[PDB]
Amino acid sequence: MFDKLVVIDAKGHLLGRLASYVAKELLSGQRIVVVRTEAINISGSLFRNRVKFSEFLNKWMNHNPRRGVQHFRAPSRIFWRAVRGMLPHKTPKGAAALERLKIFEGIPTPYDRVKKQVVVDALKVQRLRNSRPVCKLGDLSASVGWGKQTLIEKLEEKRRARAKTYHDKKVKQADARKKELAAPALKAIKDKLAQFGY
Amino acid sequence: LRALTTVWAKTIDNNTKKRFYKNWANSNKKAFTHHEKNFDQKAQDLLLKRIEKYCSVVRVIAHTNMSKLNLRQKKNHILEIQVNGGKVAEKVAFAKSL
Amino acid sequence: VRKAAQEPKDDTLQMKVRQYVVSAARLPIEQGTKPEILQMRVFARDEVHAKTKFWYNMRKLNKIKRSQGRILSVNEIYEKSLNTVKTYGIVLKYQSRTAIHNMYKEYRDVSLNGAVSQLIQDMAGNHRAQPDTIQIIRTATLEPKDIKRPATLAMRNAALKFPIVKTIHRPSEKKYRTVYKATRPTTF
Amino acid sequence: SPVAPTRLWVKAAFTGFRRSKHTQNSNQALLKLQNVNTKEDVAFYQGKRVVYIYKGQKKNGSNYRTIWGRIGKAHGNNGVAVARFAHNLPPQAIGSVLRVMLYPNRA
Amino acid sequence: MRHLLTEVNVPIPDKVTITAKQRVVEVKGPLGTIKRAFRYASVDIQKPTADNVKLQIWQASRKERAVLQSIASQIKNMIRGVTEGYKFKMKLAFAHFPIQEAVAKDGSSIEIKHFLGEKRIRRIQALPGVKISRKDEEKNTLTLQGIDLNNVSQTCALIHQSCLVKEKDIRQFLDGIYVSDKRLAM
Amino acid sequence: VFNKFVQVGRVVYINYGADKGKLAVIVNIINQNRILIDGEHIVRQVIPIRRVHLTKFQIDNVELNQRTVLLKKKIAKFDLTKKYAETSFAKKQAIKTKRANLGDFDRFRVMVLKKKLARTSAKSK
RNA sequence: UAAGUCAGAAUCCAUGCUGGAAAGCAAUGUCUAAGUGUGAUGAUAAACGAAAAAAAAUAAAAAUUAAGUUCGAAAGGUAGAGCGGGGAAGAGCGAAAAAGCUUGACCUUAACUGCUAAUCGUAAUUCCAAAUUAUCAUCUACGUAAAUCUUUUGUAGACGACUU
RNA sequence: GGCUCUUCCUAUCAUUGUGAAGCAGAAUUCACAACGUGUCGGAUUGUUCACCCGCUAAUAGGGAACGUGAGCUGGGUUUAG
RNA sequence: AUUUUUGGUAAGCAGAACUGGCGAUGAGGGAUGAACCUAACGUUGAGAUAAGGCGCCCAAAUGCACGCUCAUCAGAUACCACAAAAGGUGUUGGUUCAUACGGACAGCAGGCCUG
RNA sequence: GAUCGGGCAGCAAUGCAGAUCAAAAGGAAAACUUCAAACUGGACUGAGGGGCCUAAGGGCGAUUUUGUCAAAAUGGCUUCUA
Ligand SMILES: [Mg+2]
Ligand SMILES: [Mg+2]
Ligand SMILES: [Mg+2]
Ligand SMILES: [Mg+2]
Ligand SMILES: [Mg+2]
Ligand SMILES: [Mg+2]
Ligand SMILES: [Mg+2]
Ligand SMILES: [Mg+2]
Ligand SMILES: [Mg+2]
Ligand SMILES: [Mg+2]
Ligand SMILES: [Mg+2]
Ligand SMILES: [Mg+2]
Ligand SMILES: [Mg+2]
Ligand SMILES: [Mg+2]
Ligand SMILES: [Mg+2]
Ligand SMILES: [Mg+2]
Ligand SMILES: [Mg+2]
Ligand SMILES: [Mg+2]
Repeated sequence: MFDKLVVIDAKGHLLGRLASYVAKELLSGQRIVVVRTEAINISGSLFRNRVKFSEFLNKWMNHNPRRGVQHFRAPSRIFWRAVRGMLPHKTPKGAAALERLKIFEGIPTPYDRVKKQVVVDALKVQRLRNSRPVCKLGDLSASVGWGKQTLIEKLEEKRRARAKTYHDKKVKQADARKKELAAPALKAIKDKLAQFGY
Repeated sequence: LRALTTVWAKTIDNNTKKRFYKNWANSNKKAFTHHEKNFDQKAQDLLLKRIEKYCSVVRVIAHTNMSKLNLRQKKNHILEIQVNGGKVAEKVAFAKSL
Repeated sequence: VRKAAQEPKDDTLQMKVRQYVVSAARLPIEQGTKPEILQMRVFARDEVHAKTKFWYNMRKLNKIKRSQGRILSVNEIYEKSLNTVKTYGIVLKYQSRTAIHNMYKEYRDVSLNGAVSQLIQDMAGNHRAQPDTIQIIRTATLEPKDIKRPATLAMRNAALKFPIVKTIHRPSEKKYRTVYKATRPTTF
Repeated sequence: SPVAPTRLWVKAAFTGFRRSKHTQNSNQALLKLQNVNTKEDVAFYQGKRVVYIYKGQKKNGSNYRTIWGRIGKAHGNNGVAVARFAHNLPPQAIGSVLRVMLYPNRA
Repeated sequence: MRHLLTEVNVPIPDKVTITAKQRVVEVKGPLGTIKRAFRYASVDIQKPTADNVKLQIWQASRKERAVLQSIASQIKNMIRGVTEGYKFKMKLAFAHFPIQEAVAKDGSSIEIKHFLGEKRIRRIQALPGVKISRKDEEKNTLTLQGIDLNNVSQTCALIHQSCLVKEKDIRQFLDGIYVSDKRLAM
Repeated sequence: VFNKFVQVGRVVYINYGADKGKLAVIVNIINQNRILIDGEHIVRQVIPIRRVHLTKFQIDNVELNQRTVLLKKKIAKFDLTKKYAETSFAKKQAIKTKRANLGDFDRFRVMVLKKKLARTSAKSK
């Protein structure tokens, strides 16, 4: 909660839980960024959650639809509404809380590099019996016509490929430095530290 | 979608320049000057190659020449006309030919 | 919070039932007499509770009421060896919204108190029984020839193996608790 | 110069005051000390002095200002502790980091 | 309650080879190779020995238990499928209007015309691995052959169904293309 | 695959207990959530299998419901002690225990020793 | 049908269409006189390592139960030293919100050496960084592009607005 | 009460896709997903209703202060002749 | 209002009995709200509670252990905002009668029996 | 010594190993309840301004030391914020 900016990778995370956590963190001052929202999970038939999101599409301000609720169809915003729900968002304090959260789908530029984090309690594998039903957000936003799923996939692949580069370089050199750590001069100091309670 | 870039020719006739101005004749008519004096064909080709590299859609920026008609308005019209054809590269080639 | 000695170190793991013997006699209390003593085995969480259980059953079974008698004594019974697993049979009557029922139940546990505690939790969850309603007719530590239930007989074999298929992450102390960590756990 | 050399204070967060749904005691702030997790560990700070620093216009040549207090007691079973200050903390303070200092060492 | 262990044993006979990786089953025999993806069940598919394939499910509930025997049987079908294939015969049934048929050379598509005298054209494309055939001696029949049970049975289905009669008593009309013979070994 | 099972006579790590960080053996499986536990450093306990972690040490000598004593013997003959002691797990664990006991000077040392390991590697020759 | 699969509606979602002051974003034309102008005072729901880039899989594996990790971390000085750190130009690469990565004139710094620390008197933020930007005052430049009103059009119009 | 206009309900009149029949066809009846779209012109009556003449895929039943008087109308109802 | 009550198909209807209460009364809890639950009020600090809670809005357990539950209309609790007669080879318990290597159930077989 | 079984053996007849109950003779220990003795860290508070009093020990209800403070500093006012 004290790290300057937490960045969460929403993949395989359960909506409501990741929600509450990020909410609290937000209230208490942690500035968060959540990513890969399209990858969040919800417990239930994709059908059932489409029924539900439909049921929501159905609510509106009667005389003037263009006043009040906007029904947002991107995973980012689905999550966002989710969190705003768990804060006192009409309160100036609640406002601040909100301003702290930023959300995206896929993993956009500034965030390639920074280390993505996970909320352990929020994981589908951790939370849900394996044989019970679930959806990925982006599937819902598909049924509700958010068009970018395909694009995001392509984009993600692109970035995955940059990863293999980073990693591989990082491995090669980081083996070479571990090998030369076993050479005589340093082998000495190694031993000194081991004894020192490595 | 988003605009990646616009490649202008050397030749942009006064009336089209009119688009950028409310009155042409009380203006020093400074538009596109820098595009002219600094014009480097190499760079243009570079931009087109760019578009080939990164782009989904290609459109031509098009010019309604009002001087051919007898109407009051002489100030031309500036349109995007998208180009539909199989391969991005060929789209670009075509656009260039134009 | 008063523990009976035979309960586990962690209070969590078992209910606060203990097994009591209560015995009393018709109040007139004639001295040199050889009194009829009424004795019964009750499961309760208290001495008080046990007394209640006692009297309820006693006034149902016989003429006696409390103003009509005296409590001689209340003695907790303990289980012999907490080193072995035993199969217990229990015979119940409980009260469901429609009517009253006689059930026979079996549990594999280390204590008859454990057998009972498990019995209660089960009876709540599966049958929506109310503790107060439950009446345990008779209880027997079961000889293998006598064990009738499939989920009981299910566990007799030495070849028993459970893989642990899913490990839900549970830090050792609170001191280690973090909401969000820099890498994903594993199951196995 | 890049930073301050040594900072001997633990980071605390200001959660809010001690409250019930409709009622709040603003005498007792609640803090969460960094890497402090259970009541046991919080206890360790029992007497400790804690500061609230904030900035502002020049007052006696210093552009900062302060409110001093002490953590008194464990609040609830994760790491949370009541603090009392000299002046009950202003409420916007809630979003912010307070300095737990180790000054109270006694025999 | 929850069941501890449940197993099912799949025999593997002459000329069959089987592959289990991360729930993905492959079966290669004389007639070809079939693969299926079981990622949807929590089941354990044990490394096959040229003799057998063992399937296990742990800590299961009544609903879960059924998935075992069903995945198993599907495997049975993959195997038997690559040993002796699957052939179906569909009798082509009409009262007055003769059902006219044109099947391609791939054996991959069927055209049905003149159904109940309708002027419409029926188009049915057979699933992958499925071949459709009609001979001079077939006496108004179709024959669908393939390795994979599903693709073949399903192709038969799509055919039978394309011709369902509508808006009249179905018990008098009965025109249609129905499966006469199912699960033939070639 | 499934190589490591919970069996009569398994070697298990007690985590999340009063007994955390201690090895034990399993004499009986009580229901599906609880096993019966023993060892030299631990009383005879019943524990939810949840609190325990399987160690990949199976002692086939152990017998169903074995008395505390005989078990302790079999355990000793098996060298749970030596064997576990070599484990990456216990090695790391001990290393931790080491880091635990260090004073201001110890840290400082480790830091200068840490800087040296960095700045000195150019000593080829 | 329980897992798993096909078909399948005037339905739903899209496609097409009209809005679009969403206190959203992009590409492009020209201009922003004079300086990588300075001074003082200020504000920013949160600076004192507020440190940290594999990808995927949780019924996987030959084998590793926790970021319960790893890296950094010496005096908020001076004089030397110089492991090491940061980078002009130009030339490379880089686009999901181009954030930056390479090379590189050069700029700089740790061990070690000498001075300097004490009288900030047994505590009272350890007021210094980084990214932004307000106000007042001033030095240089007294220019450049464009718009609007007073005209014009009637493809528009209650008036503003709009086409020209 | 009508006129005008908008929206909602579904206990669906019609239109779409179906299941059922004492379903041969045609017509009809029972049921399901379902309002998405449509549901009219005149006699007499102040009429709501009712009854008739007609066209129609059909001429469904309802709600919204028994929708709707600073929107009309004023025939009815309820001052004073 | 609890309990008891009469007329009434019934009513947030109309009448009666005992004790309260609301009116004349705030505080915490039932989100909300006269008569419910705790509890009765001078100004103020500490501590420990009742009623009720402790995933987030929200103080406090994403505590530790049990049983049961998958809803293409889940469920989420006093006064409270309603559901019945009637049905289900969904799943789990229990009750009473039955079969089984002197080989059952079922299927395939074969001539009630038999592999 | 006696029973038992969710063992290894053994083709069977039988043995090895268990677990439960347990004779006389010995050992060595845990949990619970009650009642006692004592250590160390915190928070809030200091009402009153005596020489009187005694169970001969004390009681009668905080003292000591040190630092800072001249500047709008502290307290307040107007306005605003949470
Ligand atoms: Mg029909
Ligand atoms: Mg018909
Ligand atoms: Mg489909
Ligand atoms: Mg609809
Ligand atoms: Mg209906
Ligand atoms: Mg009917
Ligand atoms: Mg008319
Ligand atoms: Mg009206
Ligand atoms: Mg009159
Ligand atoms: Mg009563
Ligand atoms: Mg009344
Ligand atoms: Mg009463
Ligand atoms: Mg009362
Ligand atoms: Mg009155
Ligand atoms: Mg009251
Ligand atoms: Mg208080
Ligand atoms: Mg939980
Ligand atoms: Mg002031």
